[PDB]
Amino acid sequence: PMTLGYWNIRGLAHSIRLLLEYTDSSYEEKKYTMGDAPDYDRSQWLNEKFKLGLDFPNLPYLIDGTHKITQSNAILRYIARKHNLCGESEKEQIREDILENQFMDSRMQLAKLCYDPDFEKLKPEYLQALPEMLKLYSQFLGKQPWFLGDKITFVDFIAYDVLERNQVFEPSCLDAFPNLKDFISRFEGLEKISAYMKSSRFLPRPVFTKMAVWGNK
Amino acid sequence: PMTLGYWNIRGLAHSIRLLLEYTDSSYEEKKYTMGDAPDYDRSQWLNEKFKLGLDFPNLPYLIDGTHKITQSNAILRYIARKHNLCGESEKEQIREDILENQFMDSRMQLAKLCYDPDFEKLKPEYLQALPEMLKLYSQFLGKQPWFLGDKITFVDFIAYDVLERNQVFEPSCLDAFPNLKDFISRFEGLEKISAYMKSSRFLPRPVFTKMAVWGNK
Ligand SMILES: N[C@@H](CCC(=O)N[C@@H](CSSC[C@H](NC(=O)CC[C@H](N)C(=O)O)C(=O)NCC(=O)O)C(=O)NCC(=O)O)C(=O)O
Ligand SMILES: N[C@@H](CCC(=O)N[C@@H](CSSC[C@H](NC(=O)CC[C@H](N)C(=O)O)C(=O)NCC(=O)O)C(=O)NCC(=O)O)C(=O)O
Repeated sequence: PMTLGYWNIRGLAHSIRLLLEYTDSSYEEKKYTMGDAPDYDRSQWLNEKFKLGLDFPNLPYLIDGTHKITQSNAILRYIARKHNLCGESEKEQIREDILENQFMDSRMQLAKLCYDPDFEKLKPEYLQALPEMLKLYSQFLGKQPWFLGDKITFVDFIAYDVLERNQVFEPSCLDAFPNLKDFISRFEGLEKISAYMKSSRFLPRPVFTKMAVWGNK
Repeated sequence: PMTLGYWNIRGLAHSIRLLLEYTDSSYEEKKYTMGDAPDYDRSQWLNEKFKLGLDFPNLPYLIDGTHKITQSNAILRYIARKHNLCGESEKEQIREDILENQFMDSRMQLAKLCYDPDFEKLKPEYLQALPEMLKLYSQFLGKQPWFLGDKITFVDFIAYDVLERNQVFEPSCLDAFPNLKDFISRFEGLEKISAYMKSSRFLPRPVFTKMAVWGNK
């Protein structure tokens, strides 16, 4: 009944699919397929972009009855509130807002690099900064199981996605940060997550679109 | 007592300053000055970036007692919650999330264009896509005085900033969308807003940093 639309890519829908599975949401998925170079045909999307009742037609989108949602973060927040997977105290909401935005910034830095035709020249640059970036997240998590404390929340589904895809970009990057390694194990070990990661539905790759220099397959 | 730190620029702090003034917040500003070309010295910032108690050192930042916050959206949400300027119903929260994100996307599109050395070559396309963007926000707002309905909320502060800077980018852009024009006048006519816009604290220019090809002054 619920419908998640997005490319046949991990990208921005990863955290979402994971949240939908963790919350036991009843949903199905509409996967749009982009053609290959040099056109990268998007007609499969464009042909019904403005025919879905979306206020701001975009990918990913979530259609839950009367609620038609765009913007990944908004889609996550919607499902999160629906299952009380949100920060409660003021301190938890602050950390929740800071993280939601920080991780998106980090997500975009990697995407920017990977889509750039000068990926090879720019990559060293990114690798140099990775330890510093990871360290801030590591310090923030500290001895806590989840980014907001004792309860798992939606930022954890985001945290997971960007931290893990960095692990696949540079496998050794998390070695110096035990807690982030444990975060990833802790998350993948969750009952509903583990089961889903074994199913056919699980789509960890490709990370990006066919337009990427890295992660395109 | 409350401290807002940012560049001596409009940029991301515009909506924040406007929201602090509207809520009658007791605050002072820490303005960092960037040097000019070709090095664009940022030492004024770098010299204390890691000495402020910030978890993820960044600009803008808000220091409110024990609360040290980064990420413009998070600072806005923080102030908004403190004065009940948030969406209440589920429908309003969804619209609030979608807009916060949609406006940020539009904000970055303009920034990307304005900092790119190929500004003149790229401007034309941006101008060609601007009506479509504006139209979506127009339709969404409809006959409502504010973006979420009857009550003014923080996304309106975001909305104002990005729609307005576009008006300064392309004066006639809002002409075909009366409701957006009225929204700007409506917001600028707000008692606390109007008074602040007449004071010395008002900083509508420069839109961007010295590094921009447009709005650098
Ligand atoms: N803010 C929105 C972004 C939505 C968006 O941009 N959607 C794209 C697909 S994301 S797929 C493309 C995206 N690309 C990038 O992040 C790189 C873009 C940069 N500007 C560059 O080209 O260098 C990506 O890979 N993202 C995944 C990730 O980083 O996790 C789309 O096709 N939208 C409908 C339309 O445009 O018609 C959200 O969070 O939902
Ligand atoms: N997501 C963060 C962004 C914070 C940020 O990037 N801050 C900058 C200043 S923004 S000032 C720079 C930003 N530049 C851009 O948006 C253009 C970026 C492009 N990639 C390019 O450089 O060509 C801008 O003008 N933004 C304003 C707007 O669009 O309204 C900084 O100096 N941070 C501390 C540090 O980096 O050490 C937030 O919302 O707070």
